[PDB]
Amino acid sequence: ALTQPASVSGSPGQSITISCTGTSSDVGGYNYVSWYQQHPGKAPKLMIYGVTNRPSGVSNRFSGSKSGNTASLTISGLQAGDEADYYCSSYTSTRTPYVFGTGTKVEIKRTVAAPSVFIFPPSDEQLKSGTASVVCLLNNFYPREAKVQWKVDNALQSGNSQESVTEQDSKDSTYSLSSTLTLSKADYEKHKVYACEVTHQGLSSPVTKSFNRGEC
Amino acid sequence: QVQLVESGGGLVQPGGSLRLSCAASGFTFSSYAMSWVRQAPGKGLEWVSAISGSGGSTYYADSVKGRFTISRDNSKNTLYLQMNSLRAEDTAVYYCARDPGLWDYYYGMDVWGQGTLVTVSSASTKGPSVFPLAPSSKSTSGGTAALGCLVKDYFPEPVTVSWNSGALTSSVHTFPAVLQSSGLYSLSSVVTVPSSSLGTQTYICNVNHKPSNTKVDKKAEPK
Ligand SMILES: C[C@]12CC[C@H]3[C@@H](CCC4=CC(=O)CC[C@@]43C)[C@@H]1CC[C@@H]2O
Repeated sequence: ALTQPASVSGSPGQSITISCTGTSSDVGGYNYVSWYQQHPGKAPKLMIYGVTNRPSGVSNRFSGSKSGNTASLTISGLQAGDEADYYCSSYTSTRTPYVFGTGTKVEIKRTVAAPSVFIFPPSDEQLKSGTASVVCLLNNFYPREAKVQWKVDNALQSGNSQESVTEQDSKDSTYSLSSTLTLSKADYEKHKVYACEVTHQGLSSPVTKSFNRGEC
Repeated sequence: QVQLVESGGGLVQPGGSLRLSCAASGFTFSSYAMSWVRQAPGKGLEWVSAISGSGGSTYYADSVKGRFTISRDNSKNTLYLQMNSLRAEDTAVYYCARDPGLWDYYYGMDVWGQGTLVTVSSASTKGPSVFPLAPSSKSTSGGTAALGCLVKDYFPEPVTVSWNSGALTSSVHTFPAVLQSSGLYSLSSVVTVPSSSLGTQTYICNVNHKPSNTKVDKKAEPK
């Protein structure tokens, strides 16, 4: 596709710019570059067509341009809600009639916010199935970087967990993370203490949350 | 009432076939090139095919040319991606979209439908089991409590989770599904709420995995 940076970040009120690098047969030689904004889980929205044109209704905070073989989207006065993926596209004089760029994720910078952390035991319901899931929630932290590891009876766990992170929140610009520990009921029942230890910028040292299996 | 409503997505076996539909309303469908764009899970938009307003010129991407065919109906206002010979790598959300260029093209798609998931896999539908993540006294956050539901072992995507039938939305995090080495997806949906509310408000997640006719409401509660 058309070359875009993987990611662009700035603070609210900044102006940031996303480039889109093509060739003389597309972005460089013709004035049919478009830009789309796509929020997590929604359809893209047309922000700019014909290099510089904004469809009626699109905020004048978004402007398009190009120089040589590179088009740029400039978003002025960055908002929290401006977090999204952005795609350019171009007509090409080649067999290719139309192509998209590789897309850029816009991250809004904000103050450091330590995760609030929670641990959940497997449900009584679930154990009857011969498997236990223990979940650790890291809520509303910033920056994105986190580490979470599992300790059962104090022994660091390897290879029995998966993590999922949310997209940057549109209002508070934070992230949340789940860490899920999967054990056989059998293995689960033959240990007592279950702990999630979180490491994050906004926290002096690790925060641990645990419970004891069979504790109230 | 300007809109494009898609249908026909689903879980389809490899080498298999599928026909997608895209029903147009609120505009003169014949007057506009319409287009199919797809996005594989986590990936970018890939232009797949396009067709002239009249159908007389339909146009297609490389990666798809062999086995896909775009087509259209201006009385039924409907675009089709009869999609045949499907492979796993055509697994994506498929969108249709309008170029609003009336006498000329924008090279820009303005009106978009909502998307349809196409999953090309030889695995079969499997509904989730739903377990509470109960508010728990081993992390009692002064003023804020967390609880949730674990939605484990389903296929294909997607699953939807809401809380108290849509009443509770602020403070909800429904995490992106992750594929287990079991080949099944799993996710949790959580919510933070005042500790004080655990004694005054009941919390029930409503999970719906339409592909498997699995509907489930689970209460997430203390002790
Ligand atoms: C629809 C479209 C403008 C019209 C394009 C289409 C790509 C292929 C194409 C080839 C042609 O020769 C005529 C115009 C069309 C049909 C483009 C894809 C997106 C863009 O908006």
